[PDB]
Amino acid sequence: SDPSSINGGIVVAMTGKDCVAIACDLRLGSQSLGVSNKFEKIFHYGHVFLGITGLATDVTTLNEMFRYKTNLYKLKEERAIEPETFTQLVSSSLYERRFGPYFVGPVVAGINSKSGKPFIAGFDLIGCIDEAKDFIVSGTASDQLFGMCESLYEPNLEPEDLFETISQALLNAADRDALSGWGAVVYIIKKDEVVKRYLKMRQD
Amino acid sequence: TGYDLSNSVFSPDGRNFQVEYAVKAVENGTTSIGIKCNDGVVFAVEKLITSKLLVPQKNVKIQVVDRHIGCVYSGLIPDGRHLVNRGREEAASFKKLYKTPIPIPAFADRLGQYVQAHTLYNSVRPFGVSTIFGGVDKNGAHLYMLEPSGSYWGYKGAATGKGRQSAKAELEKLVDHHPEGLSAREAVKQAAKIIYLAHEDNKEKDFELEISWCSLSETNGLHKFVKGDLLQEAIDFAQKEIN
Amino acid sequence: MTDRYSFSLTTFSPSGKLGQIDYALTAVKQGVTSLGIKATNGVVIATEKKSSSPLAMSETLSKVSLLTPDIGAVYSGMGPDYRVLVDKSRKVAHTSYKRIYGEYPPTKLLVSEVAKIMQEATQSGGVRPFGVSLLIAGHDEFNGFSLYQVDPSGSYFPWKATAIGKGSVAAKTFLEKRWNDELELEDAIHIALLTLKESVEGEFNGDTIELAIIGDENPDLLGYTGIPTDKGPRFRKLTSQEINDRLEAL
Amino acid sequence: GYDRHITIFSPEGRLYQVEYAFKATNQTNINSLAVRGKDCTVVISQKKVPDKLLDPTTVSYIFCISRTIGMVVNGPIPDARNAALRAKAEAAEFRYKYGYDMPCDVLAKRMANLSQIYTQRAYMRPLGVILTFVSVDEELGPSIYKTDPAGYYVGYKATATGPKQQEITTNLENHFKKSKIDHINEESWEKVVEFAITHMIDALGTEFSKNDLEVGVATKDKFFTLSAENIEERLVAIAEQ
Amino acid sequence: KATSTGATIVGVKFNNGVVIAADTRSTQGPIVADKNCAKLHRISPKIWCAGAGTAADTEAVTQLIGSNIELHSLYTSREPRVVSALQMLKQHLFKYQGHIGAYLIVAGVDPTGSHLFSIHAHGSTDVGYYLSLGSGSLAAMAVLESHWKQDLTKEEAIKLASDAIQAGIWNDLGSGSNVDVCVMEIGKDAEYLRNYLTPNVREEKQKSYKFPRGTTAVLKESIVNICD
Amino acid sequence: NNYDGDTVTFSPTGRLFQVEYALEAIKQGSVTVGLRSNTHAVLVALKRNADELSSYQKKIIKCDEHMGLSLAGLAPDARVLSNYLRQQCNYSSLVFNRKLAVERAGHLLCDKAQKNTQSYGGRPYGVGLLIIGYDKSGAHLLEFQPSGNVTELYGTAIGARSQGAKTYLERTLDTFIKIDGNPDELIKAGVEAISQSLRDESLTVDNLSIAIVGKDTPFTIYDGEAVAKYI
Amino acid sequence: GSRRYDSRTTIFSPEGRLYQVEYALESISHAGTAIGIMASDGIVLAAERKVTSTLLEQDTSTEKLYKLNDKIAVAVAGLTADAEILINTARIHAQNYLKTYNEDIPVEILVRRLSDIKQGYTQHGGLRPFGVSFIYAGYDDRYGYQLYTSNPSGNYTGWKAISVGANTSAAQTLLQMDYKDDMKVDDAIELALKTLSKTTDSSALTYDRLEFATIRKGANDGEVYQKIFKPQEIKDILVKTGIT
Amino acid sequence: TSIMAVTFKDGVILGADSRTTTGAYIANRVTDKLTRVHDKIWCCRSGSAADTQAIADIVQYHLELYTSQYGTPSTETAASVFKELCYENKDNLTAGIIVAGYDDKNKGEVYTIPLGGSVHKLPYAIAGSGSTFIYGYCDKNFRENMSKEETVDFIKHSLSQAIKWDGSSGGVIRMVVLTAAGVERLIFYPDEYEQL
Amino acid sequence: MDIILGIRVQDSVILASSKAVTRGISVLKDSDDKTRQLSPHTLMSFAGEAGDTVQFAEYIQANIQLYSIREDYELSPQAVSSFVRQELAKSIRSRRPYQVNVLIGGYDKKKNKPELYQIDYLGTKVELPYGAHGYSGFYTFSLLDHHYRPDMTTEEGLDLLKLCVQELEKRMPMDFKGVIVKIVDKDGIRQVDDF
Ligand SMILES: [Cl-]
Ligand SMILES: [Mg+2]
Ligand SMILES: [Mg+2]
Ligand SMILES: [Mg+2]
Ligand SMILES: [Mg+2]
Repeated sequence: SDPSSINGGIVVAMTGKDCVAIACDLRLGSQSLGVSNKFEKIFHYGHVFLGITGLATDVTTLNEMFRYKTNLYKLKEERAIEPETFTQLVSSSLYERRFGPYFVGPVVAGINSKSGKPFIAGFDLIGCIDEAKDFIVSGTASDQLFGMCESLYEPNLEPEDLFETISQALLNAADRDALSGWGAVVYIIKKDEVVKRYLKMRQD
Repeated sequence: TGYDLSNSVFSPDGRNFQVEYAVKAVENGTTSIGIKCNDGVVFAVEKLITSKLLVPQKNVKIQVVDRHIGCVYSGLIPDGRHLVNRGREEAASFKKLYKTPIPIPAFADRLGQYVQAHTLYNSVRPFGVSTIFGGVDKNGAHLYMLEPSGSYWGYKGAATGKGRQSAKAELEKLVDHHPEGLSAREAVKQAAKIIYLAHEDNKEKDFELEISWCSLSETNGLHKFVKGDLLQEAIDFAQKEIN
Repeated sequence: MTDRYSFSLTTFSPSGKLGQIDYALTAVKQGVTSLGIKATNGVVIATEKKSSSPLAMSETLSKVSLLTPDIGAVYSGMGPDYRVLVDKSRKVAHTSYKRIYGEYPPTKLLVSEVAKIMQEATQSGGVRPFGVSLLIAGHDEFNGFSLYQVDPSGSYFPWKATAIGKGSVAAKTFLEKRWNDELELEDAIHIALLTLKESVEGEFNGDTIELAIIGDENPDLLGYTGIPTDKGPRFRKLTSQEINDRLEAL
Repeated sequence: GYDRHITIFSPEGRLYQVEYAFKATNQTNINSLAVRGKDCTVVISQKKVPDKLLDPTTVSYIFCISRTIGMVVNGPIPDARNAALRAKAEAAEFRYKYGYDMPCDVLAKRMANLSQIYTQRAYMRPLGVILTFVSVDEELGPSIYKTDPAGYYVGYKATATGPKQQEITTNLENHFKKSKIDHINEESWEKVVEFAITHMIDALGTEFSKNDLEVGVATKDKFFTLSAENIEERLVAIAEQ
Repeated sequence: KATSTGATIVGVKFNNGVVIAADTRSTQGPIVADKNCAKLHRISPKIWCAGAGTAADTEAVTQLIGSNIELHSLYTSREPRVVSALQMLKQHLFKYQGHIGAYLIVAGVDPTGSHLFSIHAHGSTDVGYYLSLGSGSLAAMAVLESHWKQDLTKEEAIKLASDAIQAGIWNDLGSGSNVDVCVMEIGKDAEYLRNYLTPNVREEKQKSYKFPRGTTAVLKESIVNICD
Repeated sequence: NNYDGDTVTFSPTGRLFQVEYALEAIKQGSVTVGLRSNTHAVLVALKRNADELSSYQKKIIKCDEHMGLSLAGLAPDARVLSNYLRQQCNYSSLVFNRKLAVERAGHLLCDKAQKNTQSYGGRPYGVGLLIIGYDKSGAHLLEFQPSGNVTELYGTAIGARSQGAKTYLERTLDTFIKIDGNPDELIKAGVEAISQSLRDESLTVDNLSIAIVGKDTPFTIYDGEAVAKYI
Repeated sequence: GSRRYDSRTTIFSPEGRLYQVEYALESISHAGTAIGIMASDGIVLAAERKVTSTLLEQDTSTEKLYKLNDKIAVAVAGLTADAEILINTARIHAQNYLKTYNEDIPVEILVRRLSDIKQGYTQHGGLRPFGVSFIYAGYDDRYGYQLYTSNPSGNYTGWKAISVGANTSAAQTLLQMDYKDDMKVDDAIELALKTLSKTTDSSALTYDRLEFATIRKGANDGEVYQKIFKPQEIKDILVKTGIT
Repeated sequence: TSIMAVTFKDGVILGADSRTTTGAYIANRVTDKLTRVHDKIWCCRSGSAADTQAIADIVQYHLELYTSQYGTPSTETAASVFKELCYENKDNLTAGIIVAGYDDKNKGEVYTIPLGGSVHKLPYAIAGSGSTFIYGYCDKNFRENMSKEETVDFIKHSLSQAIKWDGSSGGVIRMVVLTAAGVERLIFYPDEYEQL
Repeated sequence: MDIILGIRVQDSVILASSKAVTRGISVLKDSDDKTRQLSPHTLMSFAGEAGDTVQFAEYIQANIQLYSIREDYELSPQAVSSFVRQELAKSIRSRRPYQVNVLIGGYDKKKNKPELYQIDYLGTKVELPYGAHGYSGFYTFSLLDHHYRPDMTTEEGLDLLKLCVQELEKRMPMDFKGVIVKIVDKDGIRQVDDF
């Protein structure tokens, strides 16, 4: 009945030293029924990464919408959109549906190509921006993620240390949520290289 | 040239020839007048009897707006009716919102802005009427005259139509000979005379006289038609003066 | 009533000319000279304040206008047409960009929006083209400093330096001899003042010349402190005194 | 030659309908003048009542737009009242939306923008009027802003409009060339009105009675027009020195 | 499920201007989403706006009016007035009959002087020398009612404002973390004092949770293509 | 000449040529006569056929139980205007339980015709109408012109050669106004009136159309052998 | 009323021609020449800027060659402002298609859409047509490399080599003379520049008067790359082909 | 809320408390409920604060535009504009407004516009939640053609009792006096009126 | 409507759909074909609210047939499934949403691969080796999870499908009157007339 917990799933993003990480589980379900273990929730437009939790039809729709918009942006601007700018575009787009919203919990992650500064941001379903320095969480196990991140996180982690931190945050949060899990992906993002890692986890 | 073929076009003079041509239709119409008296206004009009078959006293020309304003016009009669219909809508919406009956200067601008609006576009034709109107409000009596251009002013006496020059001269005598003012009953008599005198420009056919008035003492500030004995008295006074 | 002119008033003649656009350009040609020069660390735009009467206060008439904190505009041609275009340009910078991306548009894209408005007056029903050419100077993070010309047709071109209006042919020749890719902003202002003097008949001073720059960020003009990333507008209109100071070193 | 009938460009880049609207401006054969004091803005205009049947109290080309703003018009009365009604509506709306009184220069700009539209849109004709707005603005002080059929507007130290504007303008120019200040250095508005009337008399070379003039005065927080008797008191003071 | 944060927001008038302050906790239900958000916003250079209620509505409404205020300032060639922002905000909010859950304290300076207003989601406005909003408004107002006086100095008003915010921080569960302050004095630039007080610093953890490298089991690695 | 291209253009002498040309269509139309007494009002209309195989174009239209008209000019325009009258008569009865006064009906027709004379795109109506009725103030006869001018009369005629009938009615005025409580004699006067407008042709049984309304007489149209009595 | 001033932009002549379309084509014949040449391993777009100035900022300037998406580009001949209106509409259509089907829009479908928009202005609305002729260079996985042209009538056709703008008669004859089916991109680059060099109304063909682009599968492996040539890169290819 | 308007010999006086509540919390203890729609036409507001402010702002706009065109409006005209807004939008409004004004021709006039959007011209009017407790007192103590000082005392005593019994009313008693002499604001503090 | 199953094997997609149509109290039909051919190599089965199911399916069919004629080209199964998803995603925020769940079984002639897409009435799309809608998956997925192989033949797919239907017939309370089975492969669409 509650649109934000029909399909399940989680996204988490973290900042490190000259790097950002964004991660998500792979589950899509119809309440108790597991439907897909390959439903990735992180997308990218150039060097800007977007994770989206919530109602899966809206996750797909918004990805298609932001691909649409960032493609036109690039043609007109003659450059790739930056994380700060894209964050405002997501916020604007969500608030235009103020009284008929997309039931989602988006998360932006990326590094500004000119300043080199790591950037993350979160949103409620209606466009309110949470621009945290440390970490952003979203999904049906957000409480669990907040608990994991608050204790595990420390600032200025090196890319390969940040990978371990965010992975353990996701995995152990997901294992305490019925509607999350069934696989996981972690993106480690540096100024001009991005590594994607699929994690081994329990499949119940 | 070609500046006179379309409404709202400025000629090289800065003139709107279509409005000036509308005036020609007004000048072609029958004589109508207005006289501002001590506590009100009197309206009178010449009605040409084209044929014996016209039913006497039936084809009424003067029109009431709300209950306190009278309107009379010369030129294209249908255009005048259209303007009065608008005026009645304006007066109704004013009273609806502000409770009080529309003041005469307020009403004058409502007609004025409407007529002026028909000189702004080539998709409409200017009004082929000059309208003499007025009545009594909280500040007293008011008499106005409104032209095809939308131009209007307040008047002591007003005249339009074919015999306007004759009428104006008569009105000017009354203004000079009565600086203190004219009574409502005097104004009715004088109105009858002036229409009879102005009928010399339309001497071919005989006519019917029609008079109305709004007066604070005589009609309680309401517009009423001059009928029966009072009308006959004015006709007699008029007939006596022309002989 | 209703606007019953739903057909184009600008149309192709047998020779392929769009008459109303050509005539709009003729009106621009009669207009007072305005110019723009791009330097390495800034842009300058300038024009003459041709006062219609000495009783008129020409400071109340702004020929050089701020469009965004980092973009400014000047014109040649019909002043009223320019004024309404500035109003539309300011608004479209918000409605079609800042309210979407949370930042001001880059110069080229604002120019593109203004150009689109001018193009539509060339094709839409019951309207004439705008009788102005615009010179738009601006800065943004990824494109740096830039200068654009926009014509009545809606066509726009980027310039290193140019002039429009009355004495544009002579002024452009003057600019060709002086311009190089190593000019500092003060050098461009100096050249602007030299160029503009040739097309001006009467008085030539800070009260008869309007001049603005796109240069360094002005934190003193921001109006507030506390946010490190906000450093103030790059558009700055030179004062009457600031112009006169540079007219002594002329 | 339909480029002369509607507001489209001629081959010379001209708008003839705008130029002919400027000519309609002088159809009333009335001259107006505006000047600024220290605390006030004064506007005077000729008043001609050529018909004895007219009620002279209703013959006016000065309008009270808002409490603070006054407007004199040079041109035919129908277009004048059209502009007056619109200016009143715009000023009232402004106060409702933005919570403060519409400034004189802002109203002028707004009416100038509306005029500009008539010069670009074919279905609307220009109004054959020149509008001179006056006030004592709470930020800018005494203000004179004038609008014309081209959609042009600008602030003035002083200004004149009508068939004999040039004579009045030069007269005013010569005075401000002497004084070297942007206003009439006078405390009371009464004396600023006296200055205005005196310099119109000098420029036009005609004497005025109380019924030959029309006067509007703007002070802080109100604009008002003078009665015939107020003007008479002014004329007496002028004659007595 | 939209953000509605707990907050303590206050506004205090003084000698030559006005000051506003706020806490820095953003809540999601009982969960603290952001431990250092910025609740003080700009409408114009010298007009600032503290917001509470539905977080998305406060930000959105402050930015929209701020945008229209900038265009209005450019159109009129005048610095924007607080009453303009007030009138535009309340007419917007009233049109939506409270469905835009924005509750604001507006404060600033302009040519007319210094001003302090509050706006409620349904479109009502109030005037005052001292005001408070948010879940910690009662805690803050208790302090304001105890210590406020007429003719406050700049330094006194900052002290009173931050003391009112602190009352909310400690006693209201919706409010916490730091104290932001913005001072708007007449004839001067407005000074935003981000994290003016930081009395809630996280203590050193008893243990480091840095994992040995290789702890997490991995199924697949792959290089992602971000370039064209 | 240069000023007759549309209804929105005055001539230099202040004339509206499109309206005048619409008036000309009435003059080409077949003659119809209207006259009344104090108890009854009568319409008489000479119907026109296309040829000997064709029917005779109907001229008289009923608008209500107490009101109707006859037409001369463009028949489709009469259908539009008579339909409008039917609606207005009907609105008055339904909303106010009130029979529409004939004079008010004339005012409504005037205003409807006027709007077509002051706007671009439209055209004036090309038909003249003679409206008869019996209301709370007795019998009435109206003449409608598509200029908008509506006139209340004792008697009149419109169409080709209508001047002959109009002169006759002007002579007979004092006689026919007194024909009270005698429908047949009032119709006789109308049939004699319309006869003053005939040339070459005479009134036959499918040529003549008569209508009557009065004190205790609903608006009824007589055609065919019902008018043989009056031939 | 208003009818008096109506030019009637959408009427046939007695000969059955559309006046405004014909006159718009006359306008386009004075625009700078644009040339498209299709090869087996890619497409070349070459176009001449109109009598330029030394003060024109060339490296940031674009009047001829525009990107519609990653696979499709256009060369413009006519009113640049009119072209940009249509270009933005085309860019939106491409994205609409991509959102709907999750596949890049086939070249012809985009071309047909833009051409239908042009057609509408010749049949209804009473507005003047767009004074623009496009050369569309594009790639999709159905037909591979494709060249199209459209003009103000809304009519479009496919080509192996084509020119629009000024001196098309001379240009088309030269292309028809030297074009062969087994031609390669590097050969097509040379043909395009040689054709412009001969047909130009200027005294000599230099880098500052040209815009140049290639669509190649010279993108590493099974994909397509668009290359809008920089001023220095146009200068180099002019030296390479032996024109300067 | 406790509001009233009373006509007297020299014109009319409007009175009001200053308490604005959200449930049992006093959101504003120094509210100004006496609002100016024209120079000498004021009103007292009760009901939804958002609604009555919105209505008052619209009326002020209407009377400002009226004045520019037709000169000073009557109090009846102002009441009519209020009524038009309240009646036509009765489904979406909770507003109880007392309109008070001074003309030179009509002198002091009071109109009350209750919830339904009807109008009632009265010698004096009371409204708001606190008014219920003073119907008895006001009816017994009101006289026509009182002096300024008597009317101030009548309003002060009346609103004192309304405040005493009504929890939704309190703070200061504000008053606005409308006469030919001009517009005078008065304020009375708790220590003054509580001992009455 | 009730049970609709799909399974993608090595070289084909197999769709199984129940034959029963029940209007409350009575089973009105026991031979209903809950499927539409969208293009020669694309088949769509459907289940949901009465009336809306067929109305939606035929509306989609008409649109794909229109595209096929306009372009003289068959859209890929992926492209068709995306078009269908958008229509359902559009529909869910309409005045009255289509209450329709679909399976799209297609053979991509370009890639030479079978493809099965599962889309619910919200516009929730997933590409799967096997899928279902409603309660069908609850009974059948444990069997499919166990036996499914990506290299299965069409005959093995049909045998695994029979086991699924047998489990449905055993444990489901409703009598769905058997299933109509259709196969989509490189040669197009055909119906298994004995099942
Ligand atoms: Cl404007
Ligand atoms: Mg789990
Ligand atoms: Mg499980
Ligand atoms: Mg025009
Ligand atoms: Mg109490």
